[PDB]
Amino acid sequence: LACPAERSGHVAVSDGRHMFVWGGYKSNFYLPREELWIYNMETGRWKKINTEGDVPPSMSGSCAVCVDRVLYLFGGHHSRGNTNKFYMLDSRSVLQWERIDCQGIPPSSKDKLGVWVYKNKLIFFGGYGYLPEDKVLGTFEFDETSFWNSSHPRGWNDHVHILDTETFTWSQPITTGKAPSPRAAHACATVGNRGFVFGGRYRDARMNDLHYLNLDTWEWNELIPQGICPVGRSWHSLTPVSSDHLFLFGGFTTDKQPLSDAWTYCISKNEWIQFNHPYTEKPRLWHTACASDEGEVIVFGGCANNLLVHHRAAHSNEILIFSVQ
Ligand SMILES: COCCOc1cccc2ccc(-c3nc(CC(=O)NCC(=O)O)cs3)cc12
Repeated sequence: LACPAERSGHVAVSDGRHMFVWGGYKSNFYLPREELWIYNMETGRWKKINTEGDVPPSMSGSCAVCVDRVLYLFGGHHSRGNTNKFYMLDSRSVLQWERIDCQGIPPSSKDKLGVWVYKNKLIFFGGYGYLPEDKVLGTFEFDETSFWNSSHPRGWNDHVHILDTETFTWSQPITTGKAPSPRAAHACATVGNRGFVFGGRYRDARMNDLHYLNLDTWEWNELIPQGICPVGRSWHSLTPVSSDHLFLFGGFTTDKQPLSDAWTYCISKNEWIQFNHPYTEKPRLWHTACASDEGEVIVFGGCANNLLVHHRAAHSNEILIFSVQ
């Protein structure tokens, strides 16, 4: 019974039955780049396989999706900085990574972003990284804390970029409405043609605002739920669990509190409902969450305390199972 090492900042994507886990870092360096960990949501068993081909660099903060058991990976932070390279791994059939020579203007090199999937489009939003190579659609805001501790300052963007998998070509939609502020470590979830985004870090706040981009018309909408809302946070997970509900777990507050609360957002009612679960002593940030075909949300990895104090950080290899349906 092999078991993967603890990590935060990894990626995890799922087909509803199997959950693929790649990358991340820990304390006590990056997790090995060639490994792909497969967790069976039914048997609860892990399996490690080695990948070949254009293996991506070891990274934290990468953004990944699974569409029809093809894995796509964008962005991240490796030993020499952020990237905007795009990879594909076909898991349908030893697995081979392919780095894609994309057409069009790619996003700026960045990590800690999110993605929506809608038909042939991968739609990426926000994140943290270098100044863009062009005045492209959207805004970018420097993080002044990066001016004095590195050789290349970095900041937050509110960019929306489309990767069209019919041609592997980058574009940007002309949107209407008020886009969210630039941010990183937000969480994105897709239901129907609505690409939701909750929270994230921007300047001196970790936020609790909720927006959605209509992925057909490209109109931004801010959602203002009535009643109690979850505390503002970054590094939380947000997962669709039905055509009407999003599941929220964990994260990190403005004043640096690890979180163990869970909520469901009822889309039809525009209302948050706090979710009762047995992991109140297991806060997690920079974990991943994947929904199963069996009505559960599978959380893996992440950190139980303030990961910014790297020498004390408590990175986890635990699986937390939330029974949402
Ligand atoms: C040496 O520095 C102190 C130790 O830093 C660190 C140690 C270990 C892991 C780290 C991961 C990320 C970051 C940073 N991310 C940002 C941009 C952002 O939006 N983050 C989300 C948020 O802040 O909620 C600015 S720094 C720092 C880390």
